[PDB]
Amino acid sequence: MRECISIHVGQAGVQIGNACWELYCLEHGIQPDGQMPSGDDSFNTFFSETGAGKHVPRAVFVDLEPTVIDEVRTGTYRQLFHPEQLITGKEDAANNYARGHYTIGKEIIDLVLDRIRKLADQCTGLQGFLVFHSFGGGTGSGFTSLLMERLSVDYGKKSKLEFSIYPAPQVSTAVVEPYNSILTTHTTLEHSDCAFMVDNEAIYDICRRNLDIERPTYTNLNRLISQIVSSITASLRFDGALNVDLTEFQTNLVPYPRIHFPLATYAPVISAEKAYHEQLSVAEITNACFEPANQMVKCDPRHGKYMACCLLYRGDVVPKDVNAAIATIKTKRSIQFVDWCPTGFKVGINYQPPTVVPGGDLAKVQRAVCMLSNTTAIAEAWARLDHKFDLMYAKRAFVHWYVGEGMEEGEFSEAREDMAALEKDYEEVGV
Amino acid sequence: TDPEKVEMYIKNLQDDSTLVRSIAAAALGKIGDERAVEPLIKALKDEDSRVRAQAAGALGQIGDERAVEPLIKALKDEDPSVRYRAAEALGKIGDERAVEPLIKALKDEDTTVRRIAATALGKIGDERAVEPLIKALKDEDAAVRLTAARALGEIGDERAVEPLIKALKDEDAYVRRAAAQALGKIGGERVRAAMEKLAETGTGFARKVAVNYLETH
Amino acid sequence: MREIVHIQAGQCGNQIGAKFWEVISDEHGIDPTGSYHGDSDLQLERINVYYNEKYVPRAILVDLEPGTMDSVRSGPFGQIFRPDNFVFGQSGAGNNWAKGHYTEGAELVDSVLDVVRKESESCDCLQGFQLTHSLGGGTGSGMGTLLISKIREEYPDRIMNTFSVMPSPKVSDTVVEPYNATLSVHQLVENTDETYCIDNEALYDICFRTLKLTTPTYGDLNHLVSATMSGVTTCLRFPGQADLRKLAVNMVPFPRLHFFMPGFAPLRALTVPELTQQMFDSKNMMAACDPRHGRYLTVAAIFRGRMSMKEVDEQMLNVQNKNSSYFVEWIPNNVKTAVCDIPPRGLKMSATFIGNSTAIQELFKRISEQFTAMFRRKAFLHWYTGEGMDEMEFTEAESNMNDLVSEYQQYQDATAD
Ligand SMILES: Nc1nc2c(ncn2[C@@H]2O[C@H](COP(=O)(O)OP(=O)(O)OP(=O)(O)O)[C@@H](O)[C@H]2O)c(=O)[nH]1
Ligand SMILES: Nc1nc2c(ncn2[C@@H]2O[C@H](COP(=O)(O)OP(=O)(O)OP(=O)(O)O)[C@@H](O)[C@H]2O)c(=O)[nH]1
Ligand SMILES: [Mg+2]
Ligand SMILES: [Mg+2]
Repeated sequence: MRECISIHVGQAGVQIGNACWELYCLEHGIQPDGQMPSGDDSFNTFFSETGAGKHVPRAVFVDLEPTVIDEVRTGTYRQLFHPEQLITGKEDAANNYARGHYTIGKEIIDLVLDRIRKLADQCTGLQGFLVFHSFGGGTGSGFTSLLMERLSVDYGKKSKLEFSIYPAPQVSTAVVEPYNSILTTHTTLEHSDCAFMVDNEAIYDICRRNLDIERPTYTNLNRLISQIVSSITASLRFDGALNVDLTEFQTNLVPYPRIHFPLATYAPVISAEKAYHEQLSVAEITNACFEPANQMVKCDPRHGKYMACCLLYRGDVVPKDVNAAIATIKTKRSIQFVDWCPTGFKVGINYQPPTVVPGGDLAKVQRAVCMLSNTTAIAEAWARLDHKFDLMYAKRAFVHWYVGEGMEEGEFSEAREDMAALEKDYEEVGV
Repeated sequence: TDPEKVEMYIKNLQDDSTLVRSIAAAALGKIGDERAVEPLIKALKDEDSRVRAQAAGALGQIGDERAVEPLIKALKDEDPSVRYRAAEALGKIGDERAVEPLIKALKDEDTTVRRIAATALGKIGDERAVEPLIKALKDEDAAVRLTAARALGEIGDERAVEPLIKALKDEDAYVRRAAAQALGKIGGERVRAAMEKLAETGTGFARKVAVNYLETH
Repeated sequence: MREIVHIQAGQCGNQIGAKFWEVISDEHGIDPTGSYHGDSDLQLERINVYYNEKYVPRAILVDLEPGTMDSVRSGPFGQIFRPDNFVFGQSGAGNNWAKGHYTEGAELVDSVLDVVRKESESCDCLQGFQLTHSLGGGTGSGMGTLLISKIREEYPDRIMNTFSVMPSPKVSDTVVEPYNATLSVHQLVENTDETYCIDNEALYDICFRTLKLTTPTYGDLNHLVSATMSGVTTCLRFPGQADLRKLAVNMVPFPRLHFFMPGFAPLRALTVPELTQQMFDSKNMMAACDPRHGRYLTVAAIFRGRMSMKEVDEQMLNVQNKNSSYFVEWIPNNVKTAVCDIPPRGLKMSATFIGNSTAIQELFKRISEQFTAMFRRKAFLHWYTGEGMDEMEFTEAESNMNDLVSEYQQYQDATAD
């Protein structure tokens, strides 16, 4: 079987996993204890099965501090995960990459790997890893890169896809988050196969505009992220003739080294509070994928060039409707492809429509789409982060915190230089 | 096309940058000059699998028979993405030498390799593929069963008639539709007789199919 | 990151340290016998930060003066402190830094480290240390900076924070104070993570100019200190999104530039705009520096009470756009705001300000001038050099303090361009 192991690093990663696994359970008819009473066995790629019929997530949760995973251990999903899958330290990385990578990270790396080995040993054909984390946290940034490096050694010839939280300029968020972001991107670059960025400002804007939550919480955003994650993992968890499995998906979306940062766009995002909602057609949900308001990362794709574009539909969607919707977009939109590329659109269809989370903010829809675009427009998100890094780095502010935690200052310069090269790559592919 | 770019891209296949190499392999596929065939054949042996996969895809796009044995070798690759691109290319080239190695690919651990190998066999249209694609109609993945039913309709051998009739009673709504479509593609008195017997005994979709077929023949 | 070990040295240290415990023990619902007699479950949530379980302070009370032991135990909350945690000498330093740092202080320090060791062992996860002392005397100054270094030696990976009271002629007429203040600043520049600069000149000025207390006592000054200390440690003591190290990472861009200008507002209830306006006001600062004479590198703001978060976020953004020039452009998102639902006793709503402003060089400049005048003449030099210390130590303390002032100027002048 084509099994996947999920790794949830730090607060963002762990809390996104709670939302993901709550959704996967509901989507496959699994109770929070792992019991399943209600005909497809494809979900077995994500859940191991006990002899009694308890389905356990093929997931690991790592944090350098206990508070966040302690809520998983005492929460509604306490019986769902095995206690060995939930790993916690004592002292966190204090929003310092060098603590998560060197100093504190080195004290937890070998246990995490052995716990992943116990999961891998229960796989008939481990296909890949899905890694969840923030750019801005010291664990999210530092520990993820250390682990990505070690997974390349232990597995190497196995896919490693990321779901990353791109930092928003919010008053709670650390000052050094632009540093942590550039440092983790540098060290994970040659170790990841794909990275799906989720800009918190974008999700916050969607929650405010579409769900009308003036002050969205992490639960509001994570429930929305987990919908996008579900769309990307749906063909791995469901049978269907119209699926696009992992190697057709990755080979076509992210065919090149380095430039593997697709822009994700999701539609529809409807409020549960709406007294009436006209069901949206394939045309409408596809059209919304070309609207910058529905983007996971804030950038202008109309001003960039595409290398690949994948449409992952779910629900009541017919192949001909998708072709008709694509045709309208070709005549109406500015969908310029790079002049050395296939110019196509990879299309996937899953039969199960989105699942509604009880108490959630999203309304029940018949169809949904997550478009993934390998666009040069993602470099706009890189430039914003790189500018924020540059302002501080010029005066070498906060850098002593890092060098005091097993890091050399040159690692920062080396990191920024690799970002410069990444930004030039997107520019060169655009010409 | 531009001859100055071709020779630039061919030189870029030996560049130290894995990104420069893979884009160069991809670009030669788009241009499609016969001069890029031997350089791309050497790029199938590259250390980097993203370069190997891009070298495979490009060879399928140019479609020169020289690349048939190099691509057959690439079907044995550690990486499923190289295997996928090699299987796809072989279908585009459409050389019979590729049939038995593609029949082997119908039993691959990777479901995208299986799916693509079946459509490649249907593209070549060789008879040696009929009994293995008939066995591929009993695959765990409905997408592999979809490609196999579709490939059988493309070949048009009547050994596929009765297995396609059972495939109308498939769990997946789209495998059922692809089986009915394949039957129409095959045509002939062998399917008109199968429809006569189905329109009298069969139930559900399978009966609907049969009844409709008779309305026209 | 949970438990904090508190240390109080000398007269100033023990008096300001005792008002801190009196204030937060009332906030946490603890009576002078250490029994919890409160109402909110939120009061006992983060209790394990400053208390050990009846609740006892994780406090070490030090002085070379044995008289201080009775003064604190005879105070309002004097019966809560651990009897074993009182480390007292046989004779006070007589405002001699060398006596606290090398002679009489270095004799008692090992006994102090025994107590710190014992309290750090009954710690699930030690965050760090917090010292209350004066830079003007001999004990809190000399012994206190010796203790800082001795703890840095044993616990190098723990946060070291201080509430250091800066000497002022307006408050103490003792001549040698600039020596003690300059010699301590030299130690604090190297061995602390965060130093909250409580300037006796600003304390006097607030009592004089705003409170209209023309002839204030130490009890009046300490009321301002207790309220500031209570507000700066609010997020550590009550549940919020936190810890010593995370705060230090956000507030300290340069290792040496770790001296903060604290503030408190108010000094009928306020509105959030009126609170934000007052907590950034020069007159409300606990260090005698004009904020308009520098740029803010980083800012931490703590609002206490029942108020709109939309209002505080709005008011902290305008305070910045209407005054962009006074904030460093090369540190994006440098102003951090925090809200706590529990207000301090007597106040319906309050605001505590922590500023890392380049204008704090004015504080050091004032001490340097005072030092220079004395040291050139080599006035009272033999009291120090006799106790075993060198004249070079005075020369190094002087160089260091002028370099710190030059460093503050370079970042004040540094532009993003
Ligand atoms: N969407 C989302 N973002 C989150 C969540 N929690 C934190 N973040 C973001 O992640 C960044 C903070 O990093 P964290 O994940 O909390 O840090 P960490 O991995 O625990 O690292 P340390 O606490 O330093 O050890 C900020 O940009 C937050 O806005 C969450 O549940 N969801
Ligand atoms: N605000 C404030 N300042 C104080 C207090 N007590 C003393 N000071 C100031 O601190 C300096 C004197 O230091 P002390 O605390 O008395 O000295 P010490 O640390 O006990 O050292 P020795 O007396 O030499 O043993 C002067 O600047 C005083 O004005 C107090 O309760 N509050
Ligand atoms: Mg954390
Ligand atoms: Mg005294």
